[PDB]
Amino acid sequence: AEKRIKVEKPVVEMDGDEMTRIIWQFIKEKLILPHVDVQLKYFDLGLPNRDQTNDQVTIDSALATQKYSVAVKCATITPDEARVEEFKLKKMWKSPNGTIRNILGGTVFREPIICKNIPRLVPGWTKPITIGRHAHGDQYKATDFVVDRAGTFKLVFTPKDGSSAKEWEVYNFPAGGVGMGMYNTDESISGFAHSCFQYSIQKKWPLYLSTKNTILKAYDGRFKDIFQEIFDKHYKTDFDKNKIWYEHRLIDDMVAQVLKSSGGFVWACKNYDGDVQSDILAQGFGSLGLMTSVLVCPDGKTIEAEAAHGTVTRHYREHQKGRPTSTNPIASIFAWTRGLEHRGKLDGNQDLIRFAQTLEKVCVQTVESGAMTKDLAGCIHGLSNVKLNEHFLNTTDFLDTIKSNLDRALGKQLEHH
Amino acid sequence: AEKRIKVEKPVVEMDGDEMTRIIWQFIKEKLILPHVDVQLKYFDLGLPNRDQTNDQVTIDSALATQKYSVAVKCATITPDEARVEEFKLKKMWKSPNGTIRNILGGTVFREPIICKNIPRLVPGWTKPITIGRHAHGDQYKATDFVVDRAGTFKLVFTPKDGSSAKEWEVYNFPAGGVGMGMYNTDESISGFAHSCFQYSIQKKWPLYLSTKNTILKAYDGRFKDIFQEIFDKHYKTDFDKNKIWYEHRLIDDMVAQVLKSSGGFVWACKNYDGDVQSDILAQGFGSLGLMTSVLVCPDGKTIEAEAAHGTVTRHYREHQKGRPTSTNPIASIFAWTRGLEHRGKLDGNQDLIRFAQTLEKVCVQTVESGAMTKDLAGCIHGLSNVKLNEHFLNTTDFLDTIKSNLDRALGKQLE
Ligand SMILES: [Mg+2]
Ligand SMILES: [Mg+2]
Repeated sequence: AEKRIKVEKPVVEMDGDEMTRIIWQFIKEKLILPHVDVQLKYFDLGLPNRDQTNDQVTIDSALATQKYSVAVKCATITPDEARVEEFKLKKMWKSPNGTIRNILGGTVFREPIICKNIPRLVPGWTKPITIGRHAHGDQYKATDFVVDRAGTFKLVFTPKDGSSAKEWEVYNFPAGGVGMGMYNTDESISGFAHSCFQYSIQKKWPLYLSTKNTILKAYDGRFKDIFQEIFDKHYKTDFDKNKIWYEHRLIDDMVAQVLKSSGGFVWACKNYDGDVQSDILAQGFGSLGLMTSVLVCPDGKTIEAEAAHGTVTRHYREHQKGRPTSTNPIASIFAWTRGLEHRGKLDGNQDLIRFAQTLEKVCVQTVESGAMTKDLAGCIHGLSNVKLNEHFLNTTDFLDTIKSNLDRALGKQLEHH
Repeated sequence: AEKRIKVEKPVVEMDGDEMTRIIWQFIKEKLILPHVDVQLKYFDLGLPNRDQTNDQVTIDSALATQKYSVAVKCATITPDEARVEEFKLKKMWKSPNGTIRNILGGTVFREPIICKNIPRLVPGWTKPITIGRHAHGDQYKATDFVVDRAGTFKLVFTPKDGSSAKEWEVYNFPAGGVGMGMYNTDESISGFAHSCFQYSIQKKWPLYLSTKNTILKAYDGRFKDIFQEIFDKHYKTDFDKNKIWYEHRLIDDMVAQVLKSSGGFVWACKNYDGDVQSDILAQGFGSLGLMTSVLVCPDGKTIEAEAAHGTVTRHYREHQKGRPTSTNPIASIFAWTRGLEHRGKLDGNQDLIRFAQTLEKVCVQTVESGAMTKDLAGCIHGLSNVKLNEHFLNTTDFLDTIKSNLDRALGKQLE
């Protein structure tokens, strides 16, 4: 290609774990840095460094993302019991996404990456669906415990001004059990709502906020109340103007509608439902690998693009020994592209935005032309009916095909001006 | 059946609301009692009577279910803001299904009804899938509240044996917000697990418990642990004998893995997940109306077979104005059959069991042959390519067709 595109402001990079960390490197080397001059603020969120720093690098990386307004994040391991044994960890550390999302706040938007030849497990979904997952609070900022004896679990609220304290007896445990408490601010639900309406306007689509307000009257009612209050006060005229609507729905009614519908709408979820229902969407549209994830913070400027799927552990065992693999890198690629795309919007850099979009176009077209990794070929032909270099190809070979197609596609650009 | 089938012990009947209430008494009058002599213990759980009794009749029906060990429940209204204006209720009463499940406890087993002519929205699922929803606790017995000003929200556990009281600060509120707290006992999780393992063995299918124990390490971890403890102590040897397995899984891995698979397993969900994921299975397998729902208590004897779908109001307004409707009653019929089928198995009554099966086989065959309601027609032809008395029948007509086919099927049996 020509001279590299000069990016004025920096971009935070959060490095990942095991096999997603290796393809992360090959993406920077072959696709990003050859075409883009960018100042990269590095943070290693790999599990070894998190252990060494005591999960402090996770906090510092989030604070850096607040400062420079853009981050890109590779996939990381949230450690279980076996991982503490393997990595010799001093503590079973909490989810780094949880720590970051709590600090930044806002709304995780998730939508599928549409490859026209990839078959859908849900034939009904002709148009694409976007989830707006609430990034803060609920189960991901909870306080849970085990009860080993008889006792009285209660909630207590002590006002700051000094008026008398309120109390609620949750349960008198007769013997052993478990208990937990969670929360959410009005502020975070407001910023969550603003994000979902504004995205619903920009997309020219309707919005649906699912809750379970019939059971949790005070808690889930506050979601429905704040959404309806903001809709009718700010975006009522704009939805009517654009031939679209906002509605609430019951969560168990909603998941039936979605599976039955043709699609083509925004779907606002609470924190927990966003996690569960977005992995249904992804898999229904074709594959877990084909999905984006962009945490849009309430301030309007800040984002954290990231790899949707988890780390590929079994494929990492092969790369240690020096053997080939076939791991789909497209999620990691799109995390980079959406990071640069938003970097460009913030600075008015038109070349950077068009580069990002061109790379997204290429990744799709490459798969559409029958060049793909094993997991995507398994969607088409069946998982045990595919040969090496015939139906699918290796991970670095697939990246080399994208590298090649990117240069070709960038060749058709500028030459016609 | 010139003489009816006698039933030694009683059955509890919980009457419902609006349109299902109408088709409930249709089923009682012309489908059940003509062929079965069964002493029913009537409890009206309609919303007007629940207001009359301060939701006490709801409790009374549960205590009756404990005594006689079988219940059948029509669909009821969980009232919202709009219902308190309409019915002029004194208080916005809580869910009667919530109140009953809390008192009885156990595992709500939900599985689809397979009609071969109905298409599935998930082509992958060749074989059927049974969810085992946990009946008790979690969000359904939660204390939740709104926060109007700044303050410190904390939890407190005060041991009864006089040991040290523990406290956890949850959050220090700057502005307003919301907070809640919930619980679950170890005994509830045991009976839940046992019920799931016994059903998984009797089906000869593998079991999968799903949790989010990476995040809620203590709470969801307790489920993972108790299931695994009970498996290895009691059931591992019988699972191995029938070529089946138990496995834990992460919830967001499970929902992907289920949709990808071709079914044929038992899926043990927690209380909240079972509510949501059962509607995905139902809708995906064909339609919300083609779903059974049987609460199976920890003791093994007691059950409560309920109507899965809600009491759809759209159609009830047409009925009140004289016009015909097209609601699917098959759910409500299966509530009866599964009640009677269990009533028969408890008492050793082979005739009652055969009858219950015959009616289920009739409901399926009736749809498979061609006769069906509007919503089941819409699954095949689409919702706006359907003709009244061509592609579908009325609610009244459909029930008379089932009554006819039941009588002819029963009339063929005696030979
Ligand atoms: Mg996930
Ligand atoms: Mg439900």
